[PDB]
This record gives sequence, C-alpha cells and structure tokens, in this order.
Amino acid sequence: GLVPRGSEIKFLKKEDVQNIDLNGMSKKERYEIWRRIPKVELHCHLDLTFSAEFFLKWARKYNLQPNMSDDEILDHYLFTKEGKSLAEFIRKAISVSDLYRDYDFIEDLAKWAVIEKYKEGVVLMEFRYSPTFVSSSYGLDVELIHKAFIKGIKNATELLNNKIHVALICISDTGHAAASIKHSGDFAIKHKHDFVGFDHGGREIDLKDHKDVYHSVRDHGLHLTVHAGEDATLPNLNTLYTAINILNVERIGHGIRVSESDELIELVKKKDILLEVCPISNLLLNNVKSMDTHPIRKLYDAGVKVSVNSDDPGMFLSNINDNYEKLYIHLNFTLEEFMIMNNWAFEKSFVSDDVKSELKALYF
Amino acid sequence: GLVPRGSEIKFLKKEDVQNIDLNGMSKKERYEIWRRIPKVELHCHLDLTFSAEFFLKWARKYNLQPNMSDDEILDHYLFTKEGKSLAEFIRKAISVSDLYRDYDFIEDLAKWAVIEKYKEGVVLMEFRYSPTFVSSSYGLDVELIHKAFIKGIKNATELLNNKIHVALICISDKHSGDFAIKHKHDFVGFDHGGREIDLKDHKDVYHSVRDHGLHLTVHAGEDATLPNLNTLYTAINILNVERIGHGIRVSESDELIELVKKKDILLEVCPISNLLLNNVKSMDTHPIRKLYDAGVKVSVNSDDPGMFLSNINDNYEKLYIHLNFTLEEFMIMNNWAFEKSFVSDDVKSELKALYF
Ligand SMILES: [Co+2]
Ligand SMILES: [Co+2]
Ligand SMILES: [Co+2]
Ligand SMILES: [Co+2]
Ligand SMILES: [Co+2]
Repeated sequence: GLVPRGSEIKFLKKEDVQNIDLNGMSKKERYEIWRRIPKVELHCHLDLTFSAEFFLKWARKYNLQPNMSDDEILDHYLFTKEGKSLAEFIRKAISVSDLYRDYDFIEDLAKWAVIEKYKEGVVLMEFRYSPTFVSSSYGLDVELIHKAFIKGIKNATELLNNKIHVALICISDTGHAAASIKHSGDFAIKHKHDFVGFDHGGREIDLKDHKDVYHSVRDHGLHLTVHAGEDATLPNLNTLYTAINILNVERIGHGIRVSESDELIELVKKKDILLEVCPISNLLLNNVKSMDTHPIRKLYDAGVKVSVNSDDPGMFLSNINDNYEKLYIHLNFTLEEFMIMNNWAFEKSFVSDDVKSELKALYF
Repeated sequence: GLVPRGSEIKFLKKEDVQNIDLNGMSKKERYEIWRRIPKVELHCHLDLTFSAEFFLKWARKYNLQPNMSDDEILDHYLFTKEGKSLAEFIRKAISVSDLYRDYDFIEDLAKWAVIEKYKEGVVLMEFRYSPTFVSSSYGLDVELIHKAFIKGIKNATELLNNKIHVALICISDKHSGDFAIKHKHDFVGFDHGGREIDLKDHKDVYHSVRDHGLHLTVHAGEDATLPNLNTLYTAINILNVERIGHGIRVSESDELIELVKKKDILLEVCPISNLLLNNVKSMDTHPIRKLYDAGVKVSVNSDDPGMFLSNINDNYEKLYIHLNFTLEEFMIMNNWAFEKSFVSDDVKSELKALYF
C-alpha cells in the first residue's frame, strides 16, 4: 500500500463538527474541510470522470492535437464554461468518446478516477458507466470494457489499502425499439455480481415502457435509480411521476424539478426516495438559472432527502468538493447540513449490508 | 472546360423513354439509364457529401487512423450498413465533423461534390449546408466557411462548361437566419434540420427569412419515433413552407395527404437515408409508393452521400428494384422537382431550353 501510515485523511467526527468555524476560513482552508467530510457519492459517470492532467496525458499519447496548447485541448473537448447548451455538452461528450481506443485507456481512466476520489476524501463511491457509450466509438468489446474498469478500480483500491470502497451502477442503452428495451438490462443482469444498481440517462424522455425491464432488473437483486426531473425544458413533470410510480426507483438522479410541485415533494418524502443532486452539472447545462436559485435549498428545507454529487468531473473539470464549495457560497449550506445529507447518502447507498456495517463503525 | 463535346451525357428526352426496356438490362446497364435522366436534386447536405476515395484522401492527409486499413476507416466514420440507429448516425456525423480543420478541406469537398453530381447526370443541384455544423468542431469562421464552399463549387462549375447549375440552401442554428439573410445573394432557400420537435418557435425567423426572398423548406415528417404528426401541421400551416424535407409520414394521414396537395407542396424524399436510419421498416415498404399513387408531389434525393456511400442514382436503383418505379414516373417526379426548384427564373429559362 502506497500512502504512508499517518497520512490518511483525518475524517470529521460528529464531535469535530461544532468546533469547526467555516466563516473564519480562507477558500483553501474551507476546501480542506470539504475534503475531511467522509463522503458517500452516489451520482458520478465514471466514463466521463478525469482530471485535466489525465486527459492531456492521453490526448498527447494518442497524438490528438499536436498543434494545440494544453489550454486549447481542454477548450476543444470539455465543457467548463457557463453560457452553453445541453446539445453542446452532448456533442463534446461524444467527441470525448474518441479516446476510448483500447483497454489500456479504460483501465487507466478507472485507476485515476478512484485515486482522485480517494484524494477528495470520498470513502464510498458509486460510479456509473454506460457499456454502449464506451464501446460505441471504436467498437470495443463490452465484456472486455467491463473487465478493464473492474481491473483499473481493483488495482487502485489495492494501492489505497481499501481506504475507499467503490461500487458500480450500469447505465442502460438508449434503444427505442420494444425488443431493445426488453434486452436493455441483459448486460447488468449478466454482471449482477459486479453491479449494485441500474440507471437510465441520455435524453430525458417517456420511460413508461421501461416498466417491465426496470422490474426484471430489480427481480435480479439490483437497485434502481433513474435520471428524471433534470431537464428544465420539458413542458410537464410526467417523467418524475413515471420514475416514482411506474419504475418504482429508490433514488432519482437530479430530481430537482420535484421542487416545483408540492404533490411531488410529498410523494418523494412518502416513498422515502432520495434525490441525487448535481449542483455544478445543473448550472452548466442551464437546468437552473444560477447557483443562487438552485432548488436544493428549497428541497432540503421542505424535508426531501437529497445528496451532493459531481456527475461528470471530466467534462466540467470539477470534482466533488467543488460542488460543496458552490453550495456553501451561494446557498449558505452549513457543515451540519452537509453531514446530514452525507448520512442519507450513506443510508441510501446501494452497497452490501456488510460494506455498510464496516463503514458505519468507522464514520457513521 | 475539360470534357469533350461528344463525351457530355446524352440525356433522355422526357416523352421518348417508352422504347427503353429496363427489365431486360443488367444492373450496370440500368445505372447508365439512371445517369441519363437530366436530374434536379433538391435535398442533399453538401457538408456530408463525399465519395469513399475523397474521404480516404483527407483521412490519410490528416493522419486520422494510421493503423487502420481503408475499409476500417470507412467502417469507423460512415454509416453505410443496415440495422443501425439514428443515434449512431448522429454520433458518426459528429465524428465526420472532426475533418473540418481548415478551409482547404471545405474547398476540396465542395469541388469534388459538384464533380460527382455532374458525373451522376445531375443538371440542377440544390446543396444545403449548416454553417453551425461545419464550424462546431474547430470553431472555423462561418464567413470563411461560406467563402470556401462558394469557391470550391465555382472551382468545379468553371471546369464543367455550364453543364451543371448549383444553388445553396442555408440550414439553421436565428444567428443562422441572420447569416442566411446576410448572404441572401448566395442562398436561394432556408432549412432547418436536426431535432424534429417543435419548429413552432421558428415561426418568426422563417417569416423573416421569407421576407428577404429566400424560399422555405423544412425537415418534417421524417422521424418515425414521433408520437404524432404535429411537426407536419406546423411546417405546413405555421411555417408555410414550399416544400418539406422527407415528409414521408404525410402517408399516415389522409388529411395531411390532401392538405399537402391543396397547398401544392412537394415532398423531398430520400429513400436510402430513410432506410438506413430506420425511418421506414424496409425499402419494399417505403411510403413514397403510396404517396406517389395518392397524387402527392414527391422527388428523389440522396440526403448524405458521404455518410451513406450512396449518391443519387443509387436511390433510383432502390426505387426501381423494390417499389416498381418506372422511367415514366421518374420523369414526372423530376419535372416536379424542376417546377419546385428555388433557383432563379434566369436559371430555369436556361434549363427549359434543354430538358424541361
Ligand atoms: Co472492506
Ligand atoms: Co448523470
Ligand atoms: Co448558366
Ligand atoms: Co429547432
Ligand atoms: Co436532410
């Protein structure tokens, strides 16, 4: 194991919380506090998780843009600036899938994604990836892609003395055909011993006809989440009703448009569903007007279970603690409230009771 | 110009094709018949129009895939195989947009696209391109994009001795409405592609562009996954377009069939496109037969020759094989396409003196 004994993060105890004075601190001092929260992260797409330095290493290795500067490369591929559309994010994400050229990239991606989460002070990390997104550009074999992610992750956890625990959620393909829908859980089910969860993302659409396949996947022991209530542009909140009542999910990725309906606020609380909130993602994809008006404040105060998440660190060049900082500055979130949401994330995690008992003894 | 007098295409005369027996022809022999139709092509995205050899030339020039064979490069980038998704098409079009790295590429693309249409026996070619799509990957200057497309077309028309007339349509972003308007001298029409949902909000820009004398077409009634046909009613009643790109879902409504007809609107049908993106279940079931038989004005188009490695005569061949199209019906559609072309009166007078 590579990290020296006394250099492991000094995670915050219930009993360190009140001694912390956040308002006395610099930005840098405050970031060390976000780091010391023993974080359970529920919503992060591993296939778009990277640092700037990882991305440039691979862009140079693949000789992608020999006449661009490092900054021009980041500008060219990524989505770090306010003012642009969801469409353009979609386009650059597809542009990024051009690096999925071989299994060495995939392994190294997983390895560094774990290392960076570990360094952020994440102790329990649910990563989700799409087998179809990863295989799409170079026609990589989904079995070998899955083995490469598991291998990258396992070898990083070995290096870190299991100081971080990692689990995997499978993102469904997006075929519209009845028979492709029927078979969209096949990969997740085949690999049920590696996945703890099943998800659906992409275009926010009518998922009523995913009823049967969501049920089939839960009948095989996998937990259910779904992206719904993200897309500001939709004319109604049907997708959210569908998530909760037809798909019967345990959690919703984003769910921020639940804030717009007292009925939905009440239903979520009733069904004890957690909302996997991705503040920076929401701002960058124009799903909120500003961070000042992000509805996580309203949802939290209304008694809805919500957690903090990063979504796509690579695309946004923003990892988990950056999301904490945003909530602090713009919405007056306190350490106390962060600790409360983290505990719900822990409770709503899809990992085994055994991984949970081990982490409860440590931090909760 | 470069082509000898006697090597120019001997085009079929409109009402003198009853002597031609297609059924006794080889495939190769039939292709020469399709070539000899003096074609008016209405719907083709210049920014996705290329041959395999053109693509390979630039693929190697730009060192895109040094460890791939030619066939692997074509499989990687292009969308020539049946039973793939519209999602994979979108993604491939984005991968092909990675070649828009400079203006030399765009010049050479537009030159060769014109030369190949001309070799196909296209006499009147309306090319459409999206300034936003072409500038999207490397942020090329849209003014310089437009200059490069105009110049490469002119590079080809100057070689070809007035044998092919080319015109441009602008495909939209309002900025692109503004762009179309600024370049109203170079564009004969305005279009909207991409996401078939609500063009109800494009109502005002469509009216604005119309005010500047650009003709109006729109992609609508293409997308099989749409839950209703409202995009068609919008295009017709709200945008008040002169023609509709694809429009094939017009076939699923007798009300739409009669409105299109009453409006004398033409449907720009793209057979191979529709099949490869699964907007029809098979060629042998493409709505163009029903539409044609219903009295609806329709024309034959290639859409995206480089994505599909299929140019205009390949589309004729499909229609002949699978949908019982005859040389007489091809001549009728072609004359409709001429009638519905957005080109000037001066250009039409010149072409009536030959073929129409
Ligand atoms: Co353990
Ligand atoms: Co997400
Ligand atoms: Co002339
Ligand atoms: Co639009
Ligand atoms: Co088109």
